[PDB]
Amino acid sequence: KKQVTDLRSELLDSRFGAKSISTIAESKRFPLHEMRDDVAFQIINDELYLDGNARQNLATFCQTWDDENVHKLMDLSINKNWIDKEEYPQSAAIDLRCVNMVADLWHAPAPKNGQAVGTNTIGSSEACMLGGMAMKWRWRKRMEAAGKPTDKPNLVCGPVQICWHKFARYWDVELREIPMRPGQLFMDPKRMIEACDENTIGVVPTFGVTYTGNYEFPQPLHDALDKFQADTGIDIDMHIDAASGGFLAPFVAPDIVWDFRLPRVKSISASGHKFGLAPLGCGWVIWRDEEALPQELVFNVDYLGGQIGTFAINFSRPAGQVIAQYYEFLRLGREGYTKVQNASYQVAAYLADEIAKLGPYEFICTGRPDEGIPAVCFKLKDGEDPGYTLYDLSERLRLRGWQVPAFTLGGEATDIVVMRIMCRRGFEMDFAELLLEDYKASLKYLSDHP
Amino acid sequence: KKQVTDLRSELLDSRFGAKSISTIAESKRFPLHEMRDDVAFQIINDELYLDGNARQNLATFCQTWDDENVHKLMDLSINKNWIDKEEYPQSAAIDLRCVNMVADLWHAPAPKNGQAVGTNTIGSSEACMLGGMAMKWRWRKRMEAAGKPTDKPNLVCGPVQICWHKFARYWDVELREIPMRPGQLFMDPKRMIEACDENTIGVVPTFGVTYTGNYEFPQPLHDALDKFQADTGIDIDMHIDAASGGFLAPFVAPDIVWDFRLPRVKSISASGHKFGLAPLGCGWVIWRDEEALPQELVFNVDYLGGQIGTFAINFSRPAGQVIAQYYEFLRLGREGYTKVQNASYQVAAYLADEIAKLGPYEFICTGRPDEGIPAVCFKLKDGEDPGYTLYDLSERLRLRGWQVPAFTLGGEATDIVVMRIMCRRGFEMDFAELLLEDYKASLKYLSDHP
Amino acid sequence: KKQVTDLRSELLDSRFGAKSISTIAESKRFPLHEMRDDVAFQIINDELYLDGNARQNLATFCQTWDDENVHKLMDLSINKNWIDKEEYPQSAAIDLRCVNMVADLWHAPAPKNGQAVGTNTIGSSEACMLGGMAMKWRWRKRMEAAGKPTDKPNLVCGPVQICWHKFARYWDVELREIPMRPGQLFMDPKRMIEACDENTIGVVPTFGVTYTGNYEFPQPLHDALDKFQADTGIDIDMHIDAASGGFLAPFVAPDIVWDFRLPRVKSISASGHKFGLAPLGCGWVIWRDEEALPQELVFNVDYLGGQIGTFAINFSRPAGQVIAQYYEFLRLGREGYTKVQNASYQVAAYLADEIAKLGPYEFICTGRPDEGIPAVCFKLKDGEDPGYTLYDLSERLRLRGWQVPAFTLGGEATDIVVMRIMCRRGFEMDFAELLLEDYKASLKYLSDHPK
Amino acid sequence: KKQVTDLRSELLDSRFGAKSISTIAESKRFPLHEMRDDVAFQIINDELYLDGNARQNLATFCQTWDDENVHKLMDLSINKNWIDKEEYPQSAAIDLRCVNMVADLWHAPAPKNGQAVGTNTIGSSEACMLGGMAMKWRWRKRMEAAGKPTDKPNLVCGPVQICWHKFARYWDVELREIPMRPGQLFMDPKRMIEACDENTIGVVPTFGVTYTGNYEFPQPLHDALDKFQADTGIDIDMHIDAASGGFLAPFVAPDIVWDFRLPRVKSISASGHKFGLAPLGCGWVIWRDEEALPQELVFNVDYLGGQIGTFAINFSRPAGQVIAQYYEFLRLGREGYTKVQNASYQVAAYLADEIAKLGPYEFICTGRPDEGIPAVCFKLKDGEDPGYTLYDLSERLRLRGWQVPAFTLGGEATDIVVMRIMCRRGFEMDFAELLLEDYKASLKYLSDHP
Ligand SMILES: *Cc1c(COP(=O)(O)O)cnc(C)c1O
Ligand SMILES: *Cc1c(COP(=O)(O)O)cnc(C)c1O
Ligand SMILES: *Cc1c(COP(=O)(O)O)cnc(C)c1O
Ligand SMILES: *Cc1c(COP(=O)(O)O)cnc(C)c1O
Ligand SMILES: [Br-]
Ligand SMILES: [Br-]
Ligand SMILES: [Br-]
Ligand SMILES: [Br-]
Ligand SMILES: [Br-]
Ligand SMILES: [Br-]
Ligand SMILES: [Br-]
Ligand SMILES: [Br-]
Ligand SMILES: [Br-]
Ligand SMILES: [Br-]
Ligand SMILES: [Br-]
Ligand SMILES: [Br-]
Ligand SMILES: [Br-]
Ligand SMILES: [Br-]
Ligand SMILES: [Br-]
Ligand SMILES: [Br-]
Repeated sequence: KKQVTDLRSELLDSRFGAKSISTIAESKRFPLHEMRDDVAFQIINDELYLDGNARQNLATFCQTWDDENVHKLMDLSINKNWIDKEEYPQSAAIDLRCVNMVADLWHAPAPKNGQAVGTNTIGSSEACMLGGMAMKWRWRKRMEAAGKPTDKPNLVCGPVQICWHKFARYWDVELREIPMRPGQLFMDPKRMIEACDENTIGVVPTFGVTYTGNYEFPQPLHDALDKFQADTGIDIDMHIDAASGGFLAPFVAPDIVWDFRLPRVKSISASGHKFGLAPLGCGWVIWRDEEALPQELVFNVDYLGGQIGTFAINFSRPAGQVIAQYYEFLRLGREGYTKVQNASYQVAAYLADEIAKLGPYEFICTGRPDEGIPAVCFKLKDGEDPGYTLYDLSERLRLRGWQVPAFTLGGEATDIVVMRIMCRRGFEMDFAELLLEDYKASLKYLSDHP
Repeated sequence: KKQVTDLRSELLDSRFGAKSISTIAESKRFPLHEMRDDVAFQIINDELYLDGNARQNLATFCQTWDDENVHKLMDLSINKNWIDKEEYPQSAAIDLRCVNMVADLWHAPAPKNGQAVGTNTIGSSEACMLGGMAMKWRWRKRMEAAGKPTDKPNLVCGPVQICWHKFARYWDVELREIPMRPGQLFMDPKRMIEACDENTIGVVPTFGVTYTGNYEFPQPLHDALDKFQADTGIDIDMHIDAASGGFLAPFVAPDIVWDFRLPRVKSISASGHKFGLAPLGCGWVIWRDEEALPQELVFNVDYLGGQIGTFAINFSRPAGQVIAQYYEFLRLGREGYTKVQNASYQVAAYLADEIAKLGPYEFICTGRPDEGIPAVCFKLKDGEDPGYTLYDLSERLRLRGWQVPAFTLGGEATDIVVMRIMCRRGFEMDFAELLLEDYKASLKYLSDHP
Repeated sequence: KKQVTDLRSELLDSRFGAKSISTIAESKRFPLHEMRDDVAFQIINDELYLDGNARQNLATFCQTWDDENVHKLMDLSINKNWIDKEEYPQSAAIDLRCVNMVADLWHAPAPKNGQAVGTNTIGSSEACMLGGMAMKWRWRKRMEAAGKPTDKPNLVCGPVQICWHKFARYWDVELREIPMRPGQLFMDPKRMIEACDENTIGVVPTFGVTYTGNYEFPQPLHDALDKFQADTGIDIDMHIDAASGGFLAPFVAPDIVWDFRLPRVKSISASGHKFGLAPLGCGWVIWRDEEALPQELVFNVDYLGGQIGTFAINFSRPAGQVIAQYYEFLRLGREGYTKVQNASYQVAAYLADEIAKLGPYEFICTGRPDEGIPAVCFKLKDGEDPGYTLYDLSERLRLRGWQVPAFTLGGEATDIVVMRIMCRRGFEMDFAELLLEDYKASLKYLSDHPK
Repeated sequence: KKQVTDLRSELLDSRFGAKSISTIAESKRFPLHEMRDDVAFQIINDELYLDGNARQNLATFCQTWDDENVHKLMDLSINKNWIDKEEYPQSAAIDLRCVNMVADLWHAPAPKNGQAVGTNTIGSSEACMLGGMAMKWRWRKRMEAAGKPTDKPNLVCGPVQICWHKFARYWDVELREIPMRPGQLFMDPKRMIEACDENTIGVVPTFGVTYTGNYEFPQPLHDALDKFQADTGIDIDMHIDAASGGFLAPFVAPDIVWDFRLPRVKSISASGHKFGLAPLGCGWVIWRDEEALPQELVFNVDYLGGQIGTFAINFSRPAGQVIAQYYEFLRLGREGYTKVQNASYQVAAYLADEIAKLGPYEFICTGRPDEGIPAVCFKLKDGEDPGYTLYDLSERLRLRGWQVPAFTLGGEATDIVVMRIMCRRGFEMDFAELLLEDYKASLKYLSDHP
């Protein structure tokens, strides 16, 4: 009989009075029975509060805010499968438009074909691996032609992001990473060349180093490679990892030569969901021409009576991000992006200037558009001790919900501890002022409590 | 004067009356100026109508519908980055619960420290490549131990999905694919063994073949491999590609032994956004134990005063799907999933029965839960000419917005043309009846027009 | 133990997991029990996907898009009964303001009572029948005065829309329809006169012919009728069927004299839900003065102390459309409408120009504001053969969701097959370009597959 | 120089601080310029408040409330054109399902080919005119056959609704309306017959008289017509005007024989937007068989290879209501409707009982389901005077927003003043109690102020 009583409650009982919400959520085995949808939702929604406030997350590089239209486009495309080119043809079409534009944006040679050579991706990581395989294949072919061994390929680069380490491991490539050293936290021409040989599949400059936020200018490295060929006959290509810079420089530092204007640059990759203003789940990779992308890596698909080529490690995935990306392009344009990016740099500059007045800080990065991304990276002046450590400050800030990372650099600077503040879209001046206030407040506390 | 008149219009002009919407959308170069967001949105929204109705797309296997709560959870997590374990800790937590849960659904051995060994992925593709590298590495190690060459690895499998071909290409592995042949459109024990040798990294059965919708039972293949070892001493492992079956059999055919109940199965993968009921952008891969996943492939990350391992090709990406998947698990449970899956099978069976009464057909798949996924896959009886070809029929149906594919099988059955109807969640009986009606209607037309 | 088991499911089951959605929808008898509202809704919502995409329906003349405000106004007025003038007084009031504004747009003589004479309708059809009865009654009275028989009334017109045929049938009037003939797909002065007599209740020019999209200019027909009276003493009135043109010309071709500027025009009708930008369910009909509308057809109703006359076939009905129409008027005004209408003509012109370069077509309408509505109408150049009929092409386009009709004209042109593309609000340039693309694509396929 | 200001203002000004809202709305000529959409909306929205509260409108018979789903279905179908059968096929399909269902509800002979004869309409009015022409045509044909004059047709009826008067006028038919008289406010058998002749096209009983809310039982009238034919050989048909009753009796008084169970009833009409629970803009008319509907009144249109007849005065119009009506049918069914209608009757009965205790009243309708619609209709007992008139009361109640009509009956009862309260869906008991309270309060005031 109670089954009826209990059943009436499953019905009328409120949400927090419901019996279904009186136990802890399952975490070990697949649940047995179904439950009130509202309770299940409520439970998960509430658990998520423990993630903290994304808008206050100053560690991430990825977008933490989206405009109303992107939200709608995403919900509208929650089921559009980016991979089924023939089934969702217009989405496929839009994707191609974006490839042209990004390629265009990066000064790629006008596609005489009428359609730039590139592809969308879940993020820069996939993009990089695509670019990676591209290089390994191009290299492999070249060596086989000159009848040389192709079993000891290596990749030369500076302080790259973890995904390159992953590439090297998964595709068995020796990663020759020029280490960071006091005074030079990046790959310089000299040390680069000293690492190149006939087995080098390419060099990967990082146009926007994660750890520091500074650009790794390709120009000088490009020259060095030109000379290197003149001296050894070894022709080395470049792949720019512009996850960050890719959607920054083009708008606020158009004179920095880092893209396809450089001959050795055969491919560029960037994260659309970082400064590209697209929602998480979007990356881009562009090749300078059909000759830069080995046909053996491309798998053709049926697209509108013809055949379009694909090259992606993933398969089925939402098309929402690409659609949104295209939206931001049409809605903002160069003008728009510039204004938005400036806003970020403006804030980064401000914080850098202000924070400098509150302690013995040596700034590694101060949001100068001609030097890198809208970031503020710094460490304690060597030797000097203010009473705290950057780790300490960080913690204090976390008490107000802020996530401002404090970490050690790598290579030959493992004893240098820096703090890095990222100024993404949606971290307006007024909001950043609050950060500053809590920063001053934190110092005061650390002072009164040695 | 003019600029002000123009501007006042840019301000009061209605959406369609405005000047910004009087030109074709940009598709070749990055836009120069910003424009009214409502126009930009409208343009894109409308272009998307050319994608067709996803609910009527009977070709895809991925979810084309999501409940109200998933929509909310997705919008709420539009900016949660699944990769930043330390920054969005609870999302990370929830993900782990999921793995546990999936591993449980597949009989994985009682996990160690309360946490099964697995990872979430963008889709089955990434999952499979993860499982792939796992095998190659396990094999490589083994061979090096016995001091044998590891430069000629091959993978044995039946009619796999394109991602495996991609795996083989990207990771340089010989793909030995047992071809489909009339009467046997899958990998049989005999032909499998004839393809295995000491260089075989593993066998990949496809628990839910795409082309036909039928299961490729691992049991028989497993026995064959047991014997094979007894005769050659060669121990071969399996990796089940359960993109489809993975979230079907467990609920409607629990007695089919295909998972971890089989000793040789070291890893299983499945598409969460297919029959897992998760929105696009979610896949799963589980390993039998810590010994099946080579530590060299794992990159530890900081997480809750300790180190957690991560294995993925991607990096930054939305955590929405994993959060949603967890939701569907708690809200539905075995009971729920069963009910939902049954609904699908019920429809597939209905269509298969009805369609049979309208033409000279030989069914390859008829929505039998004990044979495979909820799909209807048939062909014209060898030697019959009803007046039309399945291609013709597909096109007549598209006239009503339906997408019912007609294609040729591969291997030794390249001259066999089949039609395949997928019955996903959200293709209820009443809705399928309408397909049937249009089906009958199409036949009538094709009849009246020889 | 089973009813509770099954009940708990009714409660907890998923939408599609639910048992209620495991059967086909009822279609023969009134359902017996109630069911989960969400399921019932889901079922219907999904069936509707089979209607196709309205935005891609290039056959219809009626609005296929509405702004956010109209949507709200409609939702807000889902229960306001347009007929209960005394119960929903302000709606009634707003309605009247519209009649005044339409009458003003059409130059109707300025009313001295302050309120023009006209009424709102569900659509042009009802409007036309109201205008029809008006004429029959005016005629009937006139004849009875001159002591003549009133049992053989006829109506003269060109290629009218089906509703007129319906009028003729329902109200027993002989319909003398001047047939379309190659080179002249409309009613010309000469053939018109040859059909008029003392039994003719009136002539109905169609200011925006459906089949071709061209205007049927009243000016010349008006003159002809003036002469006709001078020679026979027979005074014939006109009723313009401006379902389309009514809300087009006034903004993009103000010089075309077709409205009340013409003396014989006693009444005009137009579809508000067509180019009037109102949501489906709105039409208008205006009379030039209180003398053009026979009081015997009017039913006065109590309205705020005084009296107000009601002339309409339908009784109860949504006031939403009227309210929305008024909104569009205030929000857009002449300026607004003009910009919107231009956008349409602009697209129609573009398509017409581009499609012409793809084959041996002879155009019947190129979207010129001075000739007709925003539409592109055409046929295959007489005696030509590119390897396909316009019907085939139509089909090829349906495969992309487009609905572009291909049909045969009537009268003496029954062997001429045309295709007609309608460019309504919400068929922006970028969107139309996609149509063009698919059009080129269709031709290519038809080419590679002669069979 | 001032313009640029007016513009900047028209851009930032709030809705009410804007200049566009400082003038009275245009009401004489078509506006010249466009204006801020928000202002235009606001203006109209606010004017509409002067309409009063529809939920409190107890004079109307039409729905004044709709469930959330109907609202969505209506918004979803704001652009579906009910007339374009070929262009919006499924809506057309749904429509037909309703026709069968209503026919089934009224006991029409089970259709011959799975489809009953009838059509949807904007409201009962159009439905009645369709039924009217039907009769005139049937009659006309009959007479022509027997070679008799067809220029003096008349229609016999009781206290019909205004639309019939309109029918008579527009289609030139003599309306013989048996007048209401004290003690008999409806058409009785005897006076009906005394009005019938060979020129009578039919008799129209009103199954739910507006003025009083009581049913006009067809049974007795039907018998009288049977006899009439036996004595004169004149066969007269009936057309029931069940605008109200049509969707009431079937559920709460199934034993009242008034529909197609009666042989002479060749057509029935009813307002779906009244007690059919459909939103305004929906009516129905059903014919007993293909022989009752003159093919000359039908016009055919191409629909799915075939064709279907369309009898309808209107043309283009929304399909939302029909779609909603179908929804209410499936969601409620007999069970549902019965529960909803009972709720209304229950309220009507309650008010009738309570109001009777407040003054010297004589009731004409007390919400009995076996006598008529859920309404309360009373007058002051003859020659009795409480100190007011039903007009005063009506007015006093209006002061609280209530619209409770007080009017005089017609015919030979023009000196009888009645008050009529309509109890539609959405006038629940608790709500009605408030009316009662204000009713008592009104009486008290009228008492203290002679
Ligand atoms: C952030 C970043 C990546 C990773 O890109 P995702 O979008 O996370 O896939 C790779 N390289 C660099 C230099 C980065 O900053
Ligand atoms: C659909 C499918 C895949 C690809 O799944 P994704 O989610 O797109 O990665 C892989 N394998 C099989 C057997 C499949 O059916
Ligand atoms: C569309 C049209 C009609 C029909 O009027 P509705 O508003 O659709 O009821 C009548 N006449 C003409 C000339 C039309 O174009
Ligand atoms: C309300 C009513 C009508 C009017 O029909 P509408 O649905 O209002 O168009 C006609 N007859 C009767 C008996 C009515 O009650
Ligand atoms: Br609560
Ligand atoms: Br609650
Ligand atoms: Br956001
Ligand atoms: Br340093
Ligand atoms: Br507009
Ligand atoms: Br707008
Ligand atoms: Br959805
Ligand atoms: Br076969
Ligand atoms: Br579900
Ligand atoms: Br649900
Ligand atoms: Br819309
Ligand atoms: Br012609
Ligand atoms: Br304000
Ligand atoms: Br405001
Ligand atoms: Br409501
Ligand atoms: Br009485």
